[PDB]
Amino acid sequence: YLVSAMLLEIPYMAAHESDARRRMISKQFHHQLRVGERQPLLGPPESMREHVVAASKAMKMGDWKTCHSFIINEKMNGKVWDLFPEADKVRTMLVRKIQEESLRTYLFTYSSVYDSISMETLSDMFELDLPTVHSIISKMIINEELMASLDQPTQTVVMHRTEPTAQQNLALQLAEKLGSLVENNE
Amino acid sequence: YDLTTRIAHFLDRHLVFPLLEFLSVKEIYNEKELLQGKLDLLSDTNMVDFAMDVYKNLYSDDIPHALREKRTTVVAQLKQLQAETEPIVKMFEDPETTRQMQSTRDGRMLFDYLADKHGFRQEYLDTLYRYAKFQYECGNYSGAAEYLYFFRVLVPATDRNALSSLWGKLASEILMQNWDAAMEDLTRLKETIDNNSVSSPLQSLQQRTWLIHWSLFVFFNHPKGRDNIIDLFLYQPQYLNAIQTMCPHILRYLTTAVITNKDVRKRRQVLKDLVKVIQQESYTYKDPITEFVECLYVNFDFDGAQKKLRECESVLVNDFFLVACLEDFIENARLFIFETFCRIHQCISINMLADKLNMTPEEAERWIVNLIRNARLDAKIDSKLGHVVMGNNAVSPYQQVIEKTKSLSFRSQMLAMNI
Amino acid sequence: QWLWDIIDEFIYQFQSFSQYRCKTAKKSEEEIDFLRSNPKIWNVHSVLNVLHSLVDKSNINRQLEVYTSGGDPESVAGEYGRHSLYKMLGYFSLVGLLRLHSLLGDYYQAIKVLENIELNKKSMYSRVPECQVTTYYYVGFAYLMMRRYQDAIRVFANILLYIQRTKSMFQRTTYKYEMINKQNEQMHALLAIALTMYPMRIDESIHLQLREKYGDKMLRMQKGDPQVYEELFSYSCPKFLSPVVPNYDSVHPNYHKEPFLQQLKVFSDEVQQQAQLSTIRSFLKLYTTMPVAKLAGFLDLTEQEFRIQLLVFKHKMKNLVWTSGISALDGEFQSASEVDFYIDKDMIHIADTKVARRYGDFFIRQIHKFEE
Repeated sequence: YLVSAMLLEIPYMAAHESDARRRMISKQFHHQLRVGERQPLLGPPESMREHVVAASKAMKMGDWKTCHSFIINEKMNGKVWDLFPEADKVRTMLVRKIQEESLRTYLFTYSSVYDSISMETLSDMFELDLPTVHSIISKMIINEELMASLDQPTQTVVMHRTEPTAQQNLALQLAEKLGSLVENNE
Repeated sequence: YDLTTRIAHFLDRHLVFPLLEFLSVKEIYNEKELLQGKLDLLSDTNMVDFAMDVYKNLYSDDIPHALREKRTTVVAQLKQLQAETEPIVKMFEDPETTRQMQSTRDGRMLFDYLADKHGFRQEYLDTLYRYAKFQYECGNYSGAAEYLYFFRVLVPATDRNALSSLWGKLASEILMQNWDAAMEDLTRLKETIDNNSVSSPLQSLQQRTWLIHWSLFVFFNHPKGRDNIIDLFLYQPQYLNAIQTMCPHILRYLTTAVITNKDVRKRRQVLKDLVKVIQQESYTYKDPITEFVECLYVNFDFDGAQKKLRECESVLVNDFFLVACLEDFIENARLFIFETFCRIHQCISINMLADKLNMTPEEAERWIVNLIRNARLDAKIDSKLGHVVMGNNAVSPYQQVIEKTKSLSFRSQMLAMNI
Repeated sequence: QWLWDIIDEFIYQFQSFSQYRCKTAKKSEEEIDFLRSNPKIWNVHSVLNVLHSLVDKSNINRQLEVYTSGGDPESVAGEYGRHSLYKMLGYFSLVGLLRLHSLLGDYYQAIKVLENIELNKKSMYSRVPECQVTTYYYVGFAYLMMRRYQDAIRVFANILLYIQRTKSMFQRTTYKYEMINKQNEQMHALLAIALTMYPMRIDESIHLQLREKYGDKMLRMQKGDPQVYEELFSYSCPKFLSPVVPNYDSVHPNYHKEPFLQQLKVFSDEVQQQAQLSTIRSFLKLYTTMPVAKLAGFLDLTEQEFRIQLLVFKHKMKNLVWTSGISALDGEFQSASEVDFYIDKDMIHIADTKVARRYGDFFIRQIHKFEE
């Protein structure tokens, strides 16, 4: 959920040739291919209904359903560290939900705020000034920076330009195939 | 690793000639003390690299430095005690044992040129044994060792004497501060390190720290001598599994050669599997200063990077060794944090940059100019205001695939039109 | 032996076939009509005019490599063997144009190239792509020596990509295709460095693999590395006045070296000034209307110390590639910044690719109806 529903919600908008073929989709095709769901009861849906909001980031909504009724059902009690594994989890919920609007909701976002982003989700400014810096180099995102002002101008334009590149998801898988045709021929 | 199996039963149980100590409690720059103290453990009888450990600070305890190395340097050891008025009169051993040798060594140095001018393999084999004995006894007498391991090098007991006398000779030449005859012996270490030996982990870690010792005290173009000091022994960063690896200035000379003398396109080799994972990360815990050089630097940090990299450089200059790999490494810690930034970003007010980097906006103008002519910082300059824009983003990348579809198929189905 | 006796036999056969084509290609239209009618294959009698011509071009200078001073072969070739085929009535096929190409082969070997205006004027025959390749090959060298590289760069890209649609299929070249391909490569690589960053003419002919190789060379040459110019001259110096190949590299005879010196001494003095101009103009026009401060800042890069900075910059500005001016009142260096655009490299390919569909159904629908 933190190495798949985050690492791979970047290339899932029409760039499929990095899909790791052993993940939650073991079970994510199951507890989604059901005609009825509500407030989850099992482990996996109670490990999903905060994941589904970890797509609509909601730092509030996702942190509030790994600590709902698990401290009886072995999350907090059992992991023999009384409260701290949540202080770990909460942090990897707080932080891994600032790395989301960055990767998902950036379309009309040109001028954005990175002081108020610290006020929204309550992580340390340096522990947000690090990953907001990481967001550019580590994930090669189309967004510019002058971080004496603590800002990230985007100038992304890819939206109906990645559609003709979503034609190159397959226009490559035409002319990437002619590379493989005459390997067999001779 | 493979040999970490054999390490599992040793775990730092080496046996070289120098045994015990390095000049105890100093005050400040506290990481430098043990990182050279542990080289002195496996290196050899250093000798003004001791008085380099002196000048650092003040206390007194220069006493047991080389006074327990007597067979060579007899007077300078008996000197150093009365240099500080220390009555340890029990030093009257070498006036006997050195005087005892004369009549023997006299016969041997007149069997020397019955072996040289003749060119006799067996009259030489005689003189060989007798001097091979003397060389391990005291071959400093490194002028005599330079005479010895220049001709037929081989020793009668072809292993341990050609090990220790040649190893002690490499060291001894350095203790007199001779380099070119230390550099032929350098290649005669390149011999025994790769031959190799019985080659147990006690000899593996020995011989890996061994060839990195002369790389510590830089004399030659060790900028070039880096590729030689790195590409040996399943080329690890530290050379050893032995997580207590203490020749760990490796990264300063790897980064010297490839950033300062080469350039780091080409950072792939220097950083990725040479820095992050285990051995260098064990050293990233050890050392306070040259932690930050790859801790903020892997975090891809922008200005607070250049802050800690500047405070790094200000005591990088305190690389108080036979140094010769300094301002290259200093100005190129500034150079690479510059080029990592100048790869990607939007723009900068170079008045701010200059304030952040501790120069003036005039230098900042001339400095972006000299990087545009370098063609590494790929952008054009605004004249005065100091807003040299950095605006590279791809547009319509179909050109590759467009002509690519007919770069192969359009001229490879013309293959079919000749039948 | 095994070389000179065969050379003499070949030369005699070429002078014989030069006389045969000199006689019956002015008044007579009887042997021509016989050759159109009876032998159905149009190949062989058009092949002869290139097959013999290329080995004659070879054998002429091969003999001249010995007979350097007071040369027979070039006078026997040009005046008697080539001009006799050139100045005549045009054979109404691919012979008339190939006779002009056979003369232009030696007219280029000799560095006396000025009749490029006449050779193309009197070539009013249908420019069949087979002859068009050799046209833009030979005429290209005239534009290269015309020191107008912005116009000359366009010519060599046509012959180097070979999208001209030459399909023979009867060994017409002949036996030397990779030599002409490498020669066009080296001439294109020469034209690339002389103008960069103006072209933006080096994507089509040779694509991104050798483009990046010659691109790294091109950057080194402009930044001041003379090794690239040395390589560029060394690989091209034979390619100017090589027949096809010399006779035999020997030590005893001093004759064979004298033409090789004539080849070296000519095309060095021309390209050395071009290599200097490449470094003079190397630096990109970053800024237009420069003030006195970083005018002197860019005078440093042009040439400093000290004496003669201003006059040297003036000399470097007067090279037909630096349009600028000095405003002495305001102290304002008002310079040009000539840049171009890319995207329309996808304009002649859309038609090529429509004919690439036709190409896809040329051979295969030939097979189809040879298969039914």
